[PDB]
Amino acid sequence: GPHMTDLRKLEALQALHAELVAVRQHRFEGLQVLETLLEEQTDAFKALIAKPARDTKDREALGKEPKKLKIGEEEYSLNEDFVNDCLKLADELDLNEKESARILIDCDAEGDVETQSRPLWECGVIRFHQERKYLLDCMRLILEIAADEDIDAGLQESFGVAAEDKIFGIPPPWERQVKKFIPRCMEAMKGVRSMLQCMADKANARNMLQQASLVRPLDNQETLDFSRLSLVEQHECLASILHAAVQRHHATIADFQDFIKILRKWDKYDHFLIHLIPVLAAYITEFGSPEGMGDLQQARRLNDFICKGGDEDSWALPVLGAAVRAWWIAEHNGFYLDDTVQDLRGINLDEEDEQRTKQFLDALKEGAFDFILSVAADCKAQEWQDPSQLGARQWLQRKIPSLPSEPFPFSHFLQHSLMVHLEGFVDATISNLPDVLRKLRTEEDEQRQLRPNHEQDMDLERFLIIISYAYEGRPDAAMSFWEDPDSNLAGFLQWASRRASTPLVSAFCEMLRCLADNEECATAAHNFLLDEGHQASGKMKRSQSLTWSQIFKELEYFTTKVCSEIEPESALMLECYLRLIAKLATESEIARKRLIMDEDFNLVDTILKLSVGVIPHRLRACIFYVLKALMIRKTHEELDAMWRWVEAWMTNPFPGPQECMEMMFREFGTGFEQSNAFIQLLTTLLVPPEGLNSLNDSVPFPEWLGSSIRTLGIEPYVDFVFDVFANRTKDISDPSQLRILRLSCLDFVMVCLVTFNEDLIVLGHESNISIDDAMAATNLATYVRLHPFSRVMEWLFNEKVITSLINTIHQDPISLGSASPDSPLVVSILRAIQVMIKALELQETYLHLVRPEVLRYQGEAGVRRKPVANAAYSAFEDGILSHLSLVVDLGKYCNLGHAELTLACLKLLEKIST
Repeated sequence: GPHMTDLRKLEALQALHAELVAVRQHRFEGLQVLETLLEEQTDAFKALIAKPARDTKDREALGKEPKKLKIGEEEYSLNEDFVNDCLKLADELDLNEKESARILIDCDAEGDVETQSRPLWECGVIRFHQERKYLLDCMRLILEIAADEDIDAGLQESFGVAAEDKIFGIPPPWERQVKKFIPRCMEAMKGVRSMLQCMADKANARNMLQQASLVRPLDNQETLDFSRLSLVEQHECLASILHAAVQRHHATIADFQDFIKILRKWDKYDHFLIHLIPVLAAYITEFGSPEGMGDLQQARRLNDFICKGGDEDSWALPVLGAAVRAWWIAEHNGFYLDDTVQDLRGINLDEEDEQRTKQFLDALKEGAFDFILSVAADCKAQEWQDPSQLGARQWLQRKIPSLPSEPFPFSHFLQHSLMVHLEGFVDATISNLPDVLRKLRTEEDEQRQLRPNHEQDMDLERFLIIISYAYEGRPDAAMSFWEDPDSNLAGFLQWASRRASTPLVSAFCEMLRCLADNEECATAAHNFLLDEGHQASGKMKRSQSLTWSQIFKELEYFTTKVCSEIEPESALMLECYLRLIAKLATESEIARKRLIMDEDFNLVDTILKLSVGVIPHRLRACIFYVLKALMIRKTHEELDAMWRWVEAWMTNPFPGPQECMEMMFREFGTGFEQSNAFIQLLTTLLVPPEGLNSLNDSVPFPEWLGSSIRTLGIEPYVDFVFDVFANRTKDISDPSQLRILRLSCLDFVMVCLVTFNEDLIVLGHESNISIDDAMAATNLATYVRLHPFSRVMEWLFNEKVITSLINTIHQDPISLGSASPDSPLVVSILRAIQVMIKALELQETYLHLVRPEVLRYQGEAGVRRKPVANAAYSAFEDGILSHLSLVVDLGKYCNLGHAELTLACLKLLEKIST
C-alpha cells in the first residue's frame, strides 16, 4: 500500500494493520512492505502493551524546567500549556511522564487535535489506546493468517514462525531468563481490566457531580466512551491471542492452574469473563481431552484439582465453577470410550462413571447449563430483532445476571470461536455422557408428573438450545446430524424425537430450525419429520413421536378448540411448530412444495382457520410468516391458489363478506407483530413468480379476484397497508418497532411501484391503443386498472401519507449517524426517500396516462372508490415540498457517513432543487 517513510508509532501500526488485512483478504501485492513494517515493530511486539510506570524524576523535571524537551534523537520546545497537558495525560493514564510527552508530540505533529477537535491531553488518551488496540489486533491477524488454509502453504507457515517468534517470543527452528508469553499475556489482560475499573471509578465520581450540578455530559465523555470500548476490545484481542497460545501448545500445567485460580477469584459476570470462555475450552481440550495431551497421570491429577477438593468458598461465582466442572467432565470422560486408542486398565469404570455422572448432574443443579446457555445467548445477541422470531429461545428460566448494559458487541472472531467450542462440548456430552442425558429426561418427566405445580428443571431443554446456538448459521457443521444416521449426533436427534413433554418438543423444534440453514440441511430435516418409507413396519420411525403428522394433527386440533384461552406452553409449541415450518419452506424447495400441496397436512387451509379465531397476536404473526414462507418462491398456479385461499377467509371466516373483510383488516392491523407480518406477506404475494424487477404484461394475482363481492383488484389490501402506515402506526410506542413496521409498509409500496411495467404502457398509448389493430389495447388497459400502481400512486398524493413519509425521514441526526447502515432506523429513512424518488419518476405516466384511464372507467361503472388523493396537489412536488424539513434533512444526512443513504439523498435533491 501507499505510505510515508517515517511514520510515527500509531500511523506505523495502522500501516502494518492495513497490510495484514490485505493478506487476510488474499491480496499479496504488499508482502514486501508488510515485512518492513513487521521488523519495525519487533520491540513493541515483545513488550505486549507494557505500560511504563510513572516516575518522580521526570515529574520533578517537567515542572521545574518547563522549557526544552529532548526525546531520543530530537528536540522540541515546551510552552507552559503543553507541559501541563503532559502532567494531565500522565495522571489520566498513570503513564510515564516522558512517554506521555512523546504521545502528545505525535498528537501535535500529526495534528489530530484539529482532526478530532478535542483538547490536546484528550488526544493523547485516544492515541495511547489506539496504539495498544492496533498492536494487539495486528497480532490477532498474524495468528489468523498463520491458520488460513486457503493460501499458499509457504505463506501460512512463514506467518506461523513469525507469530511464534515475534508474539510468543519463541525463536525459529534454526537457532537457540525471560518470562514466558502466557504469564506476560495474563498480566497484560489484568492491567487492562484494572485500568477500565480505575477509569470507571473516577468517571463515576465526576459524572455524579456533573449530573447533580449541570445535568449535562462530561466534557471528555466522548473520549471516555472511546477509551472503554477500546480497553474492552484490547482484552478481547488478548483473549484471542491467549487462546492461540494454548492451542499451539505453549501452555504449562502451572499456566492452566493459574488460569483456573483466576476464574475461581472471578466475582463478576461481564464481557471480560465471556472473552475467556474460549480459552477455558482450549485449556480443557488441551489438558483433559482425547484430542489434546495424553499424559493421564496428569490429566487425572488435574481432574482432582478441578472437581475434587471442593471448598465451599472456592468459587466467587459458584455457577461459573459448575460450568467449569461440567465442561471438564464432558471432555475428560472421552478417554474411556475405547481401547484401540487408549489403555484403560486399572480404571474403575463402574464406580467412576457413577461418581462422574453424579458430580456432573450436580453441576447442572448448580447452574452449569444456565451459565453456558447464557454465555451463548449473550455472545450471539444481536442489536435489533427479527420480528419473525420474537420469543424464540427466550422462554427458559435464567438465574444468571444480565451482562452490564454496555455498547460492547462481541467481535465476530470471538463469537465464532466460542460457537466452535460449544460445538465440541455439545458433541462431547452427547457421545461421552449419553447416560446423563437419558437420566435428565427421566428426571424431568418424573418432575412434571408428580409435581405439576412446582419448578420443573429445564437443563435438558437448555442443552437443545445450546446446540441451537452452536450450530446456528453453520450448515457444514449442522450436517453432522444429517449425514450418518448411525452417528452419535444423528442418534441423539432420533432419541430426542421420541415421545416428549411439551417444553422438550418446543426445545427440539427450536433446535431443528437452527440446523436447517441451507437446502441440504433443510431437506434433511424435512425428510426426518416425514414417516419416510414408513406407513408401516417402523425401525427408526415407529418410536418417533415428533413428525409432520403430529404437527398438523396438533394444529388441526387447536383450530377446532379456538373456533369452537390457550396455555403458555401450548402457544409456545404452536409457535415453534410454525417457525419451523417457515424455516424449512424458505430453505428447501422440496419441503415447500410438499407442505403447500398435501391434502393430509392441509397446512394453508388450517392455519388460515386458526387466524380467524381468538389467538395471541404473536401466534397469528407466526401464521402469516409461514404463508409468506410458502410464497418466497412460487408459480402462477400456486400464487393464484394462495390469493384464492387468502380471499376465501378474509371474506368468509365462518355477516356480509365485505363487512367480514373490514373486520379482518381491522384486526390484522392491530399491534406491531401481526400487522408487520401480514404486510410482509402481502408484499411477497405481489413479487412476481418471475422475480422482482421483471417485466410482464400481467398482474401478479388472479384477475377475477374479488369479482364476487367487491371492486376487482387488490385495492382493499393496498388500502390496508396505507392505513397502517398512515394511521395505525400512531399506536406503536417502541421506536425500533415503529421503524421496522414503517420499513415493511414502504417495501410493500416499493414492490407495487417496481413491478409496474411503465415502458410497456407508454409504448401502448401512441401505437397500440389508438393507431393500430388493438386486440390487446384492452389487455393492457385492464392491466392499468388492476395493478396496484394506480391506487398506490393515489395514496402517495394523500396528505397524511406524505406527512408519514416526512415523519419517517425526519429523525435525530446524532443517533442516525451512530446507527448502523443496516439498522431499521437508517434503512427505513432510505426506503422512504427511495419511494419518493420512484414516485417522482413515475408520476407522469400516472397523471397523463393511468389516472385518466382509471377515472374514465369508473364513470360508467358506478363505483367511485372513496377518494384518497388531495386535489390541492397537482403534482407530487406540491405535497412533499410543502414540508421544509424534508429538503433540510436530505442535506443534513449527506454528512452522516451512510453511503447508500447519502447516495439516495443526492438523487432526490437533484429532482427537487432548482
